[PDB]
Amino acid sequence: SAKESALVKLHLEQQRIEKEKETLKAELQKLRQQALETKHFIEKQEAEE
Amino acid sequence: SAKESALVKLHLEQQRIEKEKETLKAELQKLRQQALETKHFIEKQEAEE
Repeated sequence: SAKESALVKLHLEQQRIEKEKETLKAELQKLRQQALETKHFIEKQEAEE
Repeated sequence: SAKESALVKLHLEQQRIEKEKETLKAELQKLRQQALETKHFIEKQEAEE
């Protein structure tokens, strides 16, 4: 009974930490998009100046 | 014994995912700082032009 209860809690914890790492990857992709936005306006603006 | 073996396998799995999310958080902070630095440098060149 103790082993199966530990297995169930462990699986739920695994699913929670999987969801957290997926959210962190999504935030990384959004930050990459923001970084690229900043870079191209750097390039436009250096040409302008 | 079988339930204990499954328990330690999922222990290793959750430890791997935890190391992954720590690396993702570190990269997240590293990218956020670069995004903010680029942003205020945008503002600086735009004042110049």
